[PDB]
Amino acid sequence: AHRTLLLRLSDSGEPVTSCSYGQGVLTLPSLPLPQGKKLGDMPVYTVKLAIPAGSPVTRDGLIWTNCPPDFSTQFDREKFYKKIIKTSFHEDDHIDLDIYVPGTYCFYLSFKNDKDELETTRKFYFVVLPILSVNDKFIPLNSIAMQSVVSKWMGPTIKDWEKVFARVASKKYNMIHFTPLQHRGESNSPYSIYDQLEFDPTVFKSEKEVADMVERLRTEHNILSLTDIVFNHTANNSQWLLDHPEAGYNHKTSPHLISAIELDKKLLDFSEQMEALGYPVDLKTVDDLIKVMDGIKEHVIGELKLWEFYVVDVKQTVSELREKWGNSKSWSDDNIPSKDDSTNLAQFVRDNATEPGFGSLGERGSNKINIDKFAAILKKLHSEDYNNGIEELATKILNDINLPFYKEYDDDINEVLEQLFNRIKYLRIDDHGPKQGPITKKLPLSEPYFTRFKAKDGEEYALANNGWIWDGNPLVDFASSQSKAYLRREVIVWGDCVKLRYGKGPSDSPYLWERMSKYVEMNARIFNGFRIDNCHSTPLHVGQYFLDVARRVNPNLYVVAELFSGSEAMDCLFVERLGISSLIREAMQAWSEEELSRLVHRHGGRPIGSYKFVPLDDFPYPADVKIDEEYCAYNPDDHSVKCVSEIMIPKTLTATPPHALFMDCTHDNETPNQKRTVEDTLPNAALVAFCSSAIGSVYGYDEVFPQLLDLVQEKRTYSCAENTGISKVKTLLNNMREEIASEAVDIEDSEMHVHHDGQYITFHRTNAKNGKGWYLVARTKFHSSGDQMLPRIKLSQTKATFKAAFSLERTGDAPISDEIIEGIPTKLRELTGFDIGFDENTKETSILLPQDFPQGSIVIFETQQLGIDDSLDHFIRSGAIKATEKLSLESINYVLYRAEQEEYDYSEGRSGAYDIPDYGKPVYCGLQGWVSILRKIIFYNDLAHPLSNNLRNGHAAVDYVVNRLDLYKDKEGVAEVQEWLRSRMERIKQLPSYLVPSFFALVVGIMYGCCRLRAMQLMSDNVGKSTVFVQSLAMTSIQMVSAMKSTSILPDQNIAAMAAGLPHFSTNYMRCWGRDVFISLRGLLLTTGRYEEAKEHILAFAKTLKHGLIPNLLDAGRNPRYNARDAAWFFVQAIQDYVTIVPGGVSLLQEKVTRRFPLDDEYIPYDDPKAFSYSSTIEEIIYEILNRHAGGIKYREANAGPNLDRVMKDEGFNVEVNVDWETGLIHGGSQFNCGTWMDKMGESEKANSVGVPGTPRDGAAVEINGLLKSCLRFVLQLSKDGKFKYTEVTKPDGSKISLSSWNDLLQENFERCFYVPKNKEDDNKFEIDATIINRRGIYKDLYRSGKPYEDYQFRPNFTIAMVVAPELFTPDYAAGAIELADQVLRGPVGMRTLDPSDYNYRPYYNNGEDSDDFATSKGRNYHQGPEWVWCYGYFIRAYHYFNFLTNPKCQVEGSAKKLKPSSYLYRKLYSRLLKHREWIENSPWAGLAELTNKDGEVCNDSSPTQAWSTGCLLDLFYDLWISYE
Repeated sequence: AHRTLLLRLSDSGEPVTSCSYGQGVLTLPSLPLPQGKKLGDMPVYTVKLAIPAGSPVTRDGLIWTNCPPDFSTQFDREKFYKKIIKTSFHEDDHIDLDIYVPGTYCFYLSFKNDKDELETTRKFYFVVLPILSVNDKFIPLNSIAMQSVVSKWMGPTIKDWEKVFARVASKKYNMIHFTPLQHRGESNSPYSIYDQLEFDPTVFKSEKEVADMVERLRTEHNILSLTDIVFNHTANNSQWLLDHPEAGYNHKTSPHLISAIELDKKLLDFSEQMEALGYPVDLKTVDDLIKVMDGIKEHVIGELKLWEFYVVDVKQTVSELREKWGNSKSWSDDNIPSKDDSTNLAQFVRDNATEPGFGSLGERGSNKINIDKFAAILKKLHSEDYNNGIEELATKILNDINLPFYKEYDDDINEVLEQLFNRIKYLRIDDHGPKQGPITKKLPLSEPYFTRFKAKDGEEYALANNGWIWDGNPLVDFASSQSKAYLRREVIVWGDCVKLRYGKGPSDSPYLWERMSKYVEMNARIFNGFRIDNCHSTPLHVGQYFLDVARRVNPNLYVVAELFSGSEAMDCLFVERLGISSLIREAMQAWSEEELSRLVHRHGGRPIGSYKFVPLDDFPYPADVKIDEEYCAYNPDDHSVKCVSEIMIPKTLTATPPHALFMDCTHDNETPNQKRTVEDTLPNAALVAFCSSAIGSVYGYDEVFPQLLDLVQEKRTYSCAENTGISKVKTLLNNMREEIASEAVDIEDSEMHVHHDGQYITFHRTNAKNGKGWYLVARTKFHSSGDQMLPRIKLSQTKATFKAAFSLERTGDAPISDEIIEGIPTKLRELTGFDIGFDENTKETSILLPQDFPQGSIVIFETQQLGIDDSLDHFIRSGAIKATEKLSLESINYVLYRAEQEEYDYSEGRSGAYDIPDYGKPVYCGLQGWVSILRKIIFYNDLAHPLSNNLRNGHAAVDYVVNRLDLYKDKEGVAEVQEWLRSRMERIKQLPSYLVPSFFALVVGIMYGCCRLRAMQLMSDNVGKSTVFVQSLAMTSIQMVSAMKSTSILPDQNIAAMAAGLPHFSTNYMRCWGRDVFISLRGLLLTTGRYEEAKEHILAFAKTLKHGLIPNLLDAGRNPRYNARDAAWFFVQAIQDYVTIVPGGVSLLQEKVTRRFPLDDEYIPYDDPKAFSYSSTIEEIIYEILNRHAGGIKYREANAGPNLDRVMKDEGFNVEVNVDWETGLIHGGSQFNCGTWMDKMGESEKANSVGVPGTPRDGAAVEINGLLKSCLRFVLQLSKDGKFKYTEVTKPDGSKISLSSWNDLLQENFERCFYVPKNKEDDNKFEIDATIINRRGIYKDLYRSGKPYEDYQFRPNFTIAMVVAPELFTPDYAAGAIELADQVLRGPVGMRTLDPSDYNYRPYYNNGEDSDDFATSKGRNYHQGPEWVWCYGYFIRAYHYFNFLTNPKCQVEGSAKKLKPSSYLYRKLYSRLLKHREWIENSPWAGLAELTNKDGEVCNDSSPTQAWSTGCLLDLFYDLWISYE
C-alpha cells in the first residue's frame, strides 16, 4: 500500500545522490509483490520525481520517459511520454512514474533555453529488478545459489540429467546455469551453436520436451533455470550460413578485410607446401623458427601484394596520364605550392586529386588518383606539355605521397610477423602451451582467421571468426572498418564460432536480427533468465533490443553477465541500459590470501556500525506531509518500502553498485587443485558464501574434480558418486542463507568486518536491524605454508555459539577414467576444540582455535550483538512527533540553535558547546550544530571522523545532547523533547561502542527533522509549502528570536527578543538594535507568520520613543542610545507592514503602550516614578514622529560624553533634524555623526581618524524620505478609513500643513532633488552640479550633504525608497538606474556599498588593521566598498518591481488576464539567488553572512548569520507570493 521512492532532481535534471555508496546504478529494492497480488494489479513501484522550484528546467519543462503509462501498454525503448512540470517559484513540483513491469527505464527533461531554444538533458536510467519466485516462495536476489552445469557432460538422457539435478538440489542450490542447450556446432564446444532455433537432438526434440524438463526442475527440486545466450557468433557450419552469408563480415559487407582474407588463405595454402622446402614442420628449435620465419618473409609476405592495398600504383598512374593528358586541364586557381615544398605540394594533391576512400583499405588497388584533376594540377604548376618534365615530376609527387603509406606498411607487417612467432612459439614450441603437432586439417602454421565455404548463391565467400584482442578495448569492433586487427594478425581466434555482423540495426542484417529475436524469445518462454557471455564484447544497442524482446516474453527475466568493460562507470552504464540484474565475480582470480580478503571485502557488505541515512536540513518539510505518528503503518503482507522515520519522506532512490553473483569457481577458470590446492575448496567456498550477494559454483568444484574440463574436446560424464567433497558444506551454507534471506533487504541492512592474518581470513556477517550474525574463521590453503596460530578473537558486547566446523583432507590422487569424470577423494572431518569464553561483566566473548585446525578448514559461529533486538529499530524511529507537539517557534530555538555565547547566558558560563577532540565545537549547542557536521559524515560514512571516534570512546556527546536542555526544561515542549531524547539516548548507551555513532546520528537527525517540521507547521502557508532554500531562510527567524537572561526588549520582563545576528550580537546590550529589528521584522516575523512576536517588538520600542526618534541601541528599554535618524522611519515602516499583513492589523493603532520616558526629551530616569507616567497609543505614537519632525527637533544626546561614545567628538552628540519645506524632505546630521545605517565611526589613532565618521550621511538621505513618503501615503489612506484622527502638522514658526500637502510636496520635489539625468540637457531641472558627478542615470545617495561629492555617489541605499515609495519614481528612470546597480553594485551575495569607480572605494574590511591608512584603519571601510547582504534584498525587490513595470519581456498574461511575471523575469530573479542558496547550504551557521568583501570573498569579521541578511530575501519571496500566488 506504500511502495514509492523519491528520486530528487537537480536544477540541471540530474538525479541527486543521497549517499556515496560508490559507482553504481539507480536500482530499486529487491522485494516481492504484495500478498496475493499479480503484475498489473497495482504499480510495482512509484518513482516520485522532485523538480526544484523555478530551476531552469521548469521553464516550458516536460518530463519524458519510456515507462509505459499502463500495464496494458507495451514497452518501447524509444517511445517516450510527456509529463508536464508545474512551474512555481516557491513550491517544488513532484511527478509520479508508476512502474508495472521490471526492466530498464529512463527519463530526460526538455526545457526552454536561455536563447529561447529547445534544450534536452541527459537520459538517466533506473532499473526495476525481476521478481524470482520458485513456486510461491519468493527468492531474494542476494540469496541465489547458482550451479553451472555443462550439458554434454551430464549423460545422454533427460533421466540421466535428473540424477544430476537431484545431486545439486541436495546441496540446496536454487538456480541452475545451463551452458547452451542448443544444437552444437562442428567442434562440439557448447558455445559454437549450429542452430539457434532447435536444441540438442541427441537429448531433446521439441521446446515442450525441454520446457517441461525445466518446469520439472521447478516442481521437483525448487530450482530455477537460466541458460547461456551467445550473441557475438554462431558456429562455422550453420546450414543458414549457406542461405545467408551477409550476416557475417565478408568481402562484400566489410571490404577492409579483403587484405586479411588473402593472408589467411595464403597460410592454409602455405602450410600444405610448407613440408616441401625447408619444412621443420614441427620442432622445438628457436634458431629454426627463423628458417620458418625467413620462409614466411618470402613465400607469403613477398608473394602477397600487401603494399598494393596501401600504395598507389605509380606506373599505372603515369601510363594513365600520358594517355588521358589531352583532356580536362588548367587548374585555373593559385592553390598550388611550388616544387620546392615537396612535402606540402604532395599532401595538397592527396586532398584534391583522389577518388573516394583514400588511405582506407578496400580492394587490392583501392587507393587511386583522380587523373583529370591530377593532370590539371600539373599543367598549371609545371607545363601544358607532358614531355616537358611531367613524367619525372608526377612520379616524384606520387612517391612522396606513398612514403606514409609505405611507413604504414612496414609498421603493420612487423606486427604481423612478430606476433606470429611469439604466438606460434607458445602455440607449438610448447614453451608453456603443449601442442607441437604439425600440419593437418588441424594444427596448421596459422589458426584460421576465416571460415571458407561455397554459398547456395554460387559465389564463394570468406567469413571471419571472432575472438579477442590481447589488451584491446572490448567496445571496439575489431571486425569493423575502424580496426586493423585481422590484418595485423593481432586477433586470438576461435575457429569454433564465426563472428556475426549486426549493423546499426535490423536494416543492416534483417535475417540475423529476425533470427536472433526468435532465438532469444524461444528460451525466454522456457527459462527464468539468461547468462550473457562476453557481454562487454556484444554491442550495446544489440544487447538492448534483444533483452527487451526477452523481457516482453518473460517480464521477470533474470539477466547475468560476466561483465568486464574498461571501467566501473562503463560496467554501470551497461547494467543501466541493458537491465543486467547481476554481475559475475570469480573468487579463483585471487592470487594470494590478501587478494581474496579484498575480493571478499568488496562483495561482503557495508562496514559494521556504518552510518544510516536520514533526511536532515537538505529536504523540504511541507506542513501538509503525511506522518506515521508512531511508525506503525506497514503491514508485512503489503511488502511496502518503509520511510526512514515518522515523517513520510519516501525512501530515496540512490545509485547503488550493481548486484554481484560471486562464483567461487566458474567453468572457465582453473580448479583449486591446479591453481592452489584441493584443501582450499572448503575455505574459499565458505568465504564466498558469507558475502552479501548471490553466490555460485561450477559443477565439479564441490565434487573436487582434479582439473578444469576442456569445453571443446572432452566427452566424459559427471560421476554419480553422491555426497562427495564440499557437498555437505554447501548444503549447510545455502540452508543458512535461506533463513537469512527473509529479513535483510536494503544495502544498509547487512554489515560486515573482514580481517586478513596470514593464511587465515576472518568474516563477520551482521544484520544491522536484529543484530544476528555469523562469524567465519577460514584457514586457506593456497600453498602448504607451515604452521600458523591465530590470535585470540575478541567480540565486544556480543554472544557467540558454535555452529559447525570442518576440515578438508586429500586422500590420494584422483582416479583415471575414460567414460566418467570422478573427483579427488576427500575426507570431510568434523572439528572440535573451540573455546568460547564469555565475560558476564565486560560482555566480551573470546574465541580460541584448537591447534588441530589445518589449512583448508573452517569454523562457523552464530553470533548475536547485545542490546539489539527487532523492537529497538521501531523504538528509535517512533515517538519523535508526539515529543515536538507542544513546541513553539520560540522554544525550537533552544533545541536547534543557541550560540555558545547564547548558551552561557543561561548557564552562568558553566556549559556552552561540546568540544569535539581533534576537531572543535559545533557552532550551535542545539541539534543544528550536530547536523551541520553529521550531514557530510553520513554521506561519506566517515567512521574515522573525530566525532565518530569520540562517539565510540565515550558517552559524553550522547549525554551532552540531553543534559543541556536542563537550561531550557521549563520552556514550551522542551521537557517533552528532552525526555524523548533522554529515553532514546539511554537505550543507545546500552549498545556496543562501535554502534553508538550511527544511532547517535540517526536519533539526532530524526528529532531535528521533527522540530524542523513543527517549525513549518507553525509558520504560514507560503513558508510551509516552499523549497529548501526558502525554509532555510525562515529558520533564521528561529535562530534570532529567543528569550535571554542578560537582556530583552522589555525592561520589566524577560521575553523573546530578536538578535541582530549570531554569535556577537546576541548577549546583553549587544543583542537588540532598533534598525536591525524593524528592517528584519517584515521578513523574519510577518512573512513567516509570527505576528504576536512582531507586535511585541513594535510595542517594546514604542515605550522608548524620545526626540520623536526611535533608538538604535535598545538597552532592553533601559537607557537606550538615540543617535539613529534611520530607526524611527524603519519603525513606522514596519508598522505599516504589520497593519497591511496581519489580519486585523489595524488593531495595532489603538494599542496603548506605557511610555517610559517623558513627552519632551528630558534625561534618563529609569527609576523616576514618571517612567510609567502616561500612556500613548500607536496612533499618537505615529503622529508624534511625524509632527515633532516637522516642528523641528533640537537636542544634545542625553548623558553625552565618553560614557556613550569614547571616540565621538563633542559636537557630534548634538543632533539636529528639520524639513526644508521648499522640498518637504528631511535633512539632519553633520560631519561628526552617523545617523544612518552606514554608521562606522573611525578610531585609528595611528592613522589619525579618531572621531571622523567614515560615512556621515547628513542632509536628505534617500531612504529616510522614501520611508517618510511611505509613512505619509500610509496615514493618508488610513485616515480615509477612519483609523487616524490627525491631519494638521505644526511648523517651527506656527504654521499648519495637511498631511496630504506634505505628501504632495515630496511627490513633486523628491525625484527633482535626487535624480541625475543621463542627458546633460536636463541638468537645469534637477539641481545638478555637473562638476561633482561620476555616473548619469542615477538617484543621488544624499541631497546637499557635507561633502557634496558624497551626494552623487552610487550607493544601494536608494533601492529602499524604490521599495517603500515607488510612487516617487518615474518607471523608466528607476528601471534604468537599477539596471546599473545590477551591473555595478550587485555582487554575488552582497550589495557593494560604494561604486567601484569612486576614489574612496575600499572593499576589504579589517577592524584590526593598525596602519596609517586614513580609509582602512580600524575598519572605516565598513560602508564604502564591502558587499552587504541585506541591501541585496531591497535591491532585487525593486529590480523585480520595475523590471515588471518597464520591460515588456518580463510580463505575461497571467490567468484571468491579470498581470503576472514571465519565465524570463523569473529566470533573471532565479540567477541572482543561486549564490545565496550556495551560501546558506555550505555555511556551518545555517544562515547568511552580514557582510562580504570584494567579489564574494569571505570577510573574516562579518557576522556569519544576520537577521536583515535573510529577512530581506524573505521579503522578496513574500512580494512574489502575496501578489501572484
